[PDB]
Amino acid sequence: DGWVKVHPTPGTMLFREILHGQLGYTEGQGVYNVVRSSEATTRQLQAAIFHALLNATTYRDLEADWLGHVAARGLQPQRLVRRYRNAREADIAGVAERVFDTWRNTLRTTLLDFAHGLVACFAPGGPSGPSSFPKYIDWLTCLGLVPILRKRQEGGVTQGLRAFLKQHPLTRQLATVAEAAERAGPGFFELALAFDSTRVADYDRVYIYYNHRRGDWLVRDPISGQRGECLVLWPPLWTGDRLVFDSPVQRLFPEIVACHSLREHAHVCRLRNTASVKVLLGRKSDYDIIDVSKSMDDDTYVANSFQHPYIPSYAQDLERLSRLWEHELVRCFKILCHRNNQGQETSISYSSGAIAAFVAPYFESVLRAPRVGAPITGSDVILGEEELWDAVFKKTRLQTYLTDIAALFVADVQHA
Amino acid sequence: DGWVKVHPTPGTMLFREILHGQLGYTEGQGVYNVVRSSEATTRQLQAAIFHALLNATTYRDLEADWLGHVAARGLQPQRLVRRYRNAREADIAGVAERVFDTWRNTLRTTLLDFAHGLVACFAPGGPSGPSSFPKYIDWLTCLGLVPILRKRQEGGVTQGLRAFLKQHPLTRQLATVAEAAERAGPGFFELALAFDSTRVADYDRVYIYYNHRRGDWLVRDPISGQRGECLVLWPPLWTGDRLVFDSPVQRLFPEIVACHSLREHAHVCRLRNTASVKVLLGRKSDYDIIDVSKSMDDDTYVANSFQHPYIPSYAQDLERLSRLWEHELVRCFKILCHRNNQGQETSISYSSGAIAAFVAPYFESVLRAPRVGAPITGSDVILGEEELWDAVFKKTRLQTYLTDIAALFVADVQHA
Repeated sequence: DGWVKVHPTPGTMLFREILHGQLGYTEGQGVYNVVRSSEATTRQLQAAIFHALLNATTYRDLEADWLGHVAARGLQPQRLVRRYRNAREADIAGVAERVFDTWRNTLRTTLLDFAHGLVACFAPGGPSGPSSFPKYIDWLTCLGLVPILRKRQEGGVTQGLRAFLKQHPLTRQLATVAEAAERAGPGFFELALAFDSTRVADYDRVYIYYNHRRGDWLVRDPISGQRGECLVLWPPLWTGDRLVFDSPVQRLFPEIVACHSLREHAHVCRLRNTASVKVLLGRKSDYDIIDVSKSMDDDTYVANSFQHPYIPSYAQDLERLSRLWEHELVRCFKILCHRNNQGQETSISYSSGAIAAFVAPYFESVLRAPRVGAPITGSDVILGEEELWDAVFKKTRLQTYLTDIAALFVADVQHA
Repeated sequence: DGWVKVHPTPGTMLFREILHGQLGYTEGQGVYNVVRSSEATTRQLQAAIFHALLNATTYRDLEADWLGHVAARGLQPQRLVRRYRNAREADIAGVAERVFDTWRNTLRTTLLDFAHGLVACFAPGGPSGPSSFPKYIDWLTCLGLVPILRKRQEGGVTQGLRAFLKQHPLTRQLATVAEAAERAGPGFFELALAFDSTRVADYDRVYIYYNHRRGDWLVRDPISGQRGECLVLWPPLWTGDRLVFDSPVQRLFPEIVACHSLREHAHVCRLRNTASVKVLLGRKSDYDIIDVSKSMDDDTYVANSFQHPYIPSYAQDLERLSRLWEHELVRCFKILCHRNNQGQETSISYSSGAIAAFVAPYFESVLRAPRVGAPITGSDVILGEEELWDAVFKKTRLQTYLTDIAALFVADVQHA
């Protein structure tokens, strides 16, 4: 009653089998490997965790901890000045500055270690299993749809968070860490639940139905009978006894099939030329291959015979198709390429627009995660863990608090 | 009963034999040699060991040992100042600074020697035996699966640690090293047990079964009957009576098969042309090769005969396939190429993304190591042993402690 079949149709299977090179392969198609990588989402997770943890810091407890360290060394301004007993302000100021710098560096190292401890919990979940990103990307590449399944339940990631958090020594050892961690904890739990609940259907189990008369989707997993939900990102076009998607594979499809057919014909012609001598027989009027045509003739004579061993040439088409694949993917997925003075393709990366367009819908719709803050710039995908942590640290609240406390402490020591 | 046989089928054996050049070889495939090397894993392990050992250092015992050395020389500030009795503050400060610098250099060399001694215990097991990395990598390259077998037992690496550590003189000689080593000891024992426990199955002995309806794996070693556990990194696709993997060899498979068949045909055509002169006989009405067609003639006359000595050419196909192999391997494993002003391939290395993508899952799932800290940057693969130790030493706790001690000692000795 107005329903049609979309996904389990043979053409849909042929699209993915094209994605594995089941007819032809080219240098251009190899670029797709970069598009599927999970690097951007892991960078985004790291950035979000760093923001959440570092933003929770506070001034009062940090000042209390610094003053407590000074008390532990017993090096407050009065005692130090009374001990040194000289008017060389530069030396005393430098001593205080170096003490504070040592404390600053150790605090930074502690916070970095804890933040890395948090990150490890989520990283394995993202690329494989529930919410696997590469499956999402190849779903988009093949069809533009992305079936999804949802159930609320505690699972691996929540257990990992619970195991890691509840007994971490840093929480006991520092009040700053204790407060920041207890504040950011609930958000981490909700993000873990978000990673836990959702799954992206498998390309070889799910069923998808479409009813043109309304324009709504029914998606089901036959094995468990579990109804799902469909996310459409590039909507299709219905033209009667048809459904035409607008995915990159659909645009490229009519070309690669023609190229493959040309290659197969050229292969068939080559086998024909194996025999070097060919002989043609005829009927009387009343490494070698024989063409016996005498059985067709009757009251008929042979008048002419032509030979022309044609062999189609197809390298030009393969070159054209390789460059077509490369340009299509690069422009469709907003990839950015880096190059040397003349040397090409030093590296391949995700542009800022690419991450905004693809990673953002992933987190927001597919996972329904609570918050990710401001997205990272396209340049930060190239950085490492240390560089990203340093970048997040440098331009946020904790640095300003530390600098203010340092300036105040130096002024107080030299004024006391 | 819903089960399937996956690996021991002839297809996977054909893939593995493709790796050993059993049908053709090319310049591009030689790039694969870099992908198997164990440099990244060894560098990561060295960095992890250095972090574990060096991080345990504490300031209080540094102060204790420094004062112990000062007392051993008898060079206390008061005594030295009383010895010189002159107001050239710069000279005395320089003397004290040089003494402290000598102590720092000796301590650094001692710690480096101990750290190198500790690292050696693990290195031989990494490339061969349990947890062998190259077998992991070529498992991934062929299929995307990595069958793994486990059984907890103490073995070679734990015995090596126990033999190396328990009689080292540095423990007696220095309290700092003694406490740092004993504190880091349990982590090293855990890591060594992890090294000893796991094995990666051999490509020519294991069995792998797949059940599409469930979506779960069963792997078993037939010799010992020992059941295993299967890790999947790039999941395959089931098309009803066929399993299609998504490993690089699967994508490249049809192309190289076609090229090999072309080469075989070109070889066959070459032999045919060896005879320069050819003769063609016929039946009358009423270094040399002879074509006897007399038998088939019957009330028949010969009409025409054509010769066309064709010889297929395959050089362009080999060039294309070489470049295809090179690009596929470079882009799939995220390898990085260094180049001169115009010259190419000064050296080939592992990119940071490649390390994160391949080395990290190895340690996490395959080896289940406790902790490795933040992963090393791609540049640190190029560094040597000395350079890596120096780099990790520079930006960590011990350097800050030493610098603060130096500043305090200089100020106190000049002010005394």
